[PDB]
Amino acid sequence: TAFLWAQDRDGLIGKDGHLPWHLPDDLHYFRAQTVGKIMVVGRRTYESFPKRPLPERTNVVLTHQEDYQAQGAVVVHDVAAVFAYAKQHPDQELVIAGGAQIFTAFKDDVDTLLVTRLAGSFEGDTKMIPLNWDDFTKVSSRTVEDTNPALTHTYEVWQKKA
Ligand SMILES: NC(=O)C1=CN([C@@H]2O[C@H](COP(=O)(O)OP(=O)(O)OC[C@H]3O[C@@H](n4cnc5c(N)ncnc54)[C@H](OP(=O)(O)O)[C@@H]3O)[C@@H](O)[C@H]2O)C=CC1
Repeated sequence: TAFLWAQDRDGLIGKDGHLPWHLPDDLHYFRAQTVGKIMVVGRRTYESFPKRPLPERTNVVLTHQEDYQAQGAVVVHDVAAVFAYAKQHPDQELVIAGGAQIFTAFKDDVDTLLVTRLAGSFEGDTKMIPLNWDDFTKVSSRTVEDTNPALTHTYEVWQKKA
């Protein structure tokens, strides 16, 4: 149960759809890590995603709609439901990409955290959700910088104690 998403100084993530910043290093590493695994995505995501479903990977959709049909990915509407699936898949890992409400649900049921804090300060209508930082301990931290001062990101890891 790990979360993977991009954000700015304001903690942003998207602009009424998704990350509007061109982060090639994020995508490349994103797919390089989500290879042969399972990624959970929100409703607005599957519809507001540029790569739906993601190639060479296992996609997972999370929408309230009961009659929702997501071809190529797994469909569910409850937090407990999808959890049963993840259990049935002991050969894969859980990776949350979006949306904001999705991270919230697992926010409590989460174990690992992976965030990319950009350097530039952007403004939108979608910010990250609160998390129990105390209950989570930083596993790793790497500050990556590019030619552009705004293209500088920081990769941080977090794992719940015990
Ligand atoms: N930087 C990034 O990687 C990403 C950034 N973003 C940004 O964040 C914004 C929000 O994410 P987006 O993908 O659009 O949002 P989603 O609608 O996909 O995710 C949140 C919504 O999913 C539904 N949902 C969440 N948890 C559950 C649950 N346990 N059971 C059932 N339904 C659930 C709810 O639907 P509702 O309440 O609609 O009924 C909730 O409002 C995007 O518009 C974009 O700007 C989005 C994706 C990735």
